[PDB]
Amino acid sequence: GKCRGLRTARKLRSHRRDQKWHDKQYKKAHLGTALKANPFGGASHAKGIVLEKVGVEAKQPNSAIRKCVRVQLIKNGKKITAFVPNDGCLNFIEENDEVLVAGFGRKGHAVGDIPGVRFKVVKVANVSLLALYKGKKERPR
Amino acid sequence: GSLARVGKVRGQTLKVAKQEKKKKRTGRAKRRMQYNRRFVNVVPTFGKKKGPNANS
Amino acid sequence: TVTIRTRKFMTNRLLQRKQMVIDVLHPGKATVPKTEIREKLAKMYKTTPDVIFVFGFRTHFGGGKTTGFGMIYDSLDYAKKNEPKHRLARHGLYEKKKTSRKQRKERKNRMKKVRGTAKANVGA
Amino acid sequence: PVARSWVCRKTYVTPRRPFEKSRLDQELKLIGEYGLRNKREVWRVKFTLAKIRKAARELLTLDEKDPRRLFEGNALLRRLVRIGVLDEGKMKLDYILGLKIEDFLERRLQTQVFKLGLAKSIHHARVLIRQRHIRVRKQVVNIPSFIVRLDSQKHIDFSLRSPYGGGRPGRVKRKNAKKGQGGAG
RNA sequence: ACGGGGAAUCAGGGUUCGAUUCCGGAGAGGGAGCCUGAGAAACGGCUACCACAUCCAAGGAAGGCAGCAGGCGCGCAAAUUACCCACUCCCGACCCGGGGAGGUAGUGACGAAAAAUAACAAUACAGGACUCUUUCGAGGCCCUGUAAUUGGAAUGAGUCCACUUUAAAUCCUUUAACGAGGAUCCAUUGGAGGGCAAGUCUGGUGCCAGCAGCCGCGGUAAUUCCAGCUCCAAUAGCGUAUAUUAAAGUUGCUGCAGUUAAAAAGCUCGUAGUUGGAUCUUGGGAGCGGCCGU
Repeated sequence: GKCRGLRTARKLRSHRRDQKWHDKQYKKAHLGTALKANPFGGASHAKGIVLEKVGVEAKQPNSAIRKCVRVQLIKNGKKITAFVPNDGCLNFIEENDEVLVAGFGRKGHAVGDIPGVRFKVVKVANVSLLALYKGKKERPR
Repeated sequence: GSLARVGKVRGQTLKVAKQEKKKKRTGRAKRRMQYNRRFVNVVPTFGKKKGPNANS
Repeated sequence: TVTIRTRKFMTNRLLQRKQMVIDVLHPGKATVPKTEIREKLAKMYKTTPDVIFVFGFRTHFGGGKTTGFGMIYDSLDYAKKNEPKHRLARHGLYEKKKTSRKQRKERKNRMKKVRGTAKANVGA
Repeated sequence: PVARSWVCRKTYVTPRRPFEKSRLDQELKLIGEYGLRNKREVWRVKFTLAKIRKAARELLTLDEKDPRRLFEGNALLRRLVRIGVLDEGKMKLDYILGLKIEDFLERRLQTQVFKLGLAKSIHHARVLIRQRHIRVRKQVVNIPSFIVRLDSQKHIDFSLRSPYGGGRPGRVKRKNAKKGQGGAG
C-alpha cells in the first residue's frame, strides 16, 4: 500500500475495489458480459444438434485436418464448432444427432492447433465417445 | 475440402490380439511385489542408473 | 453353556416392573431366542414365566456377548396396563388387526363426502 | 428436518506435488516395513501426526502457567503415552515435535501381531486380523489399524474361535478328514 | 441477492460460498379484499379480478403439490404413486383417536469412514552378511528374492436351516453344514519426450491419421500417433469439463510496481479527504528475599 494513515480504511478498501476491475479474471466474473456471451451460459456440459460435420485446418507448422462438428445447442440455439477427438470418431456422428458438448480445457479459449474451436464432443446420443472408441457399447439407429 | 480419410491409420493397422497374461496381484500384494523388487534385492550400480522399464 | 448376568437393575413401583440389562455369554452358538432367555429369568429371581417381557438384543462382534433389555412385572392385569402393543404380540395375548392405512385413509375420505347416517353404507 | 449425524471429516490429505521422486521412495519404504495396502494408509498416519503436531504449535505459542495450555496440553501428553508412542519421562510437550511417522506404525496391531511372534511376516499378520484370528482383552479385533494401548499390549493373542488359537479346526483341516475315513472304511 | 448461525480454502492476513435440515423473514399461479377466531390479510379458508385449466344434458359447477410420492415440461443437473404410528413428538373433549410432521425400507459412486482379491512352507536356483579358498567354489550359523514345479493350512465374498433385529420385515452382528489352485471367485482408470513418477523395445502409419492443458510430436529409424509386450502412478476407484480457493508478493493491510518492461496527471492552486513539531509527573521514604530483586 501507499497511504498508511490509521483512519484510511474506506480509501484503501475502495481504491482496491476500483483497481480490482483492471484485473482481467475479476472483470470476466463480475461484469455479466462474459457470462452473457459464454455459449453454454455457465454449464460444464451442453446437449445440441449436429447440423454439419466440418473439417478444420490445423494452424501453424502442424499441417493437418482437425475433424470437428458444428453443433446447435437446445437451451440457446447458439451455434458451436466442437472437436471430435479420437482416431476415426467423426464416423460415429451423423446429421441431426444429439451430442453432449463439453468445454475443451482452457475455459473458453482455443486449445493447441484448432483455431476458434473452444468445445469438444463427449457423448453421441446417450452413448459415450470413449465407449464407442473402445467398442464397449454401440450406436443406436 | 476433404473429410474423407477419417480413421485412416487405426482402420488399417493390423490388429495384434491382446495376449493371455498371468493376472497381476492387486491391493497390498502388489506393494509386497513392488517393495521386494526395489529396496531388498538390488545393489549399488557403478555408472548412472537404469530405469525399471529400461529395455536395451 | 449360557450365562445370564443381569445389569442396571431398577424397580418401578409406578409401572410395576423389575427391569434389567441381560448380559448373555453364549460361546460358539447364535443369539439365543427369547424362549430360551426367559426360562433362565424364571429361576434367576424366582419369577413366574408370564410377566417377563425381554427385547432389543445386540450381539457383540466375535460371538461371546449379547446385552439386550427385559422387564419382569407383578401381574398380567398390569402387563396389559403399561405395554407396547407389539411386545404383547410376540407371546400371543394381543391379536392385532390385519387391514392397513391405505384401506383406512381412503375409507375415511369417502366417509368425509356423506352428511347424515349414510356413512355406514359407503365403505365395503 | 431429519434426525441424522452428517458430521464426517477426511482421515488423510494427498501430497500437493504428486510425483516427487524421493517422497514416493519413502512412502513405498514405509509399506514393506509395515505391510500397508495403499499410499492412502501412509497419508492418514502422517495427518494424525500433523493434527497432534499442530496442537503443539497452538500450545507452545500460548502463555506459561496458562489455564487452557496446562489442561489442554497435559491431556494430549496423557493421550500419546497410553497409545505407546511417547515416553513416561519425556511427556513434557516439547518432545511431541521430535516425534516421527514410524513411532505410530509400530503401535499398529498389524505389527503387534508380527512383533510378538504370533505372525510370520507383516503381510501374514494382515491375513490373521482381516480373517479374524486374534482378540485383545477377550474381544475379536478384525481390523489391522487397532492403535494398541500401553496396558492393552499384554492381552494380544489369538481369539477363542480360531484354529491358530484355542478353538475348532477351520474348513481345510476338515476336508482332508472328509477325504480321510470317507474312502478308507 | 432470502439474512445469519455456518461452508470451502488457508503459514500469517485474506478470498470465495451459504438453495439446503437450526433460527428469523417472505410466499403459496399473479395481485387485491375479507370472514371466523386469543392469534390469519390463512390459501390442504372464502370473495373477486387476471393467467391457466377441469366436468357438462350448454343450464351450470368445481379448482390451486414452493406437503409426501408420482407425472409432464425445461435442462449439464436430481430418488418410491412403498411401509408405519413402534420412535421423536404435536394436536383433541384425550391412558383409547389422528398425523406423508416424523420414522423404517427401495433407489443412490453427491460424498465420509473401515477394509477382500491371497497367505505359508517345500526344492529347483539368483544373489547377499560370513568360517574357508587369490579366484573359479562348498558350508550355511541370519534368511533375502521369484514362479503354469509339489503341497498341507486360512477366512471372506456367494449360497443358505436357525435365532437375533424391528410395528412387521430389512441390514449388520451371531450360527450351522455346504464355499478357492490358471484361489477365471480374472481391478480398474489414466499415463510412459519434457514439466512429471515411468521404454532411444518392436510392428504399422509417413505433415496423413491423430496426439498435444503448455512446449510441441508426426516429412519411412516416430521415445509423443495407432497397436503388441512392457512398466509407471493412484487404487474401489480413476479420468474429463466447469465454478471456486491456494499457487498469486500476477490486487499486494501484512505485501507489489510506475527512469528505460504496463505505468507520475503539462504544470500549479484548491474545498472535502488523509496526516500533522516539541511541550505540563518526576523522584523519594518504607515491608521484603538471595549490591540488586518484589
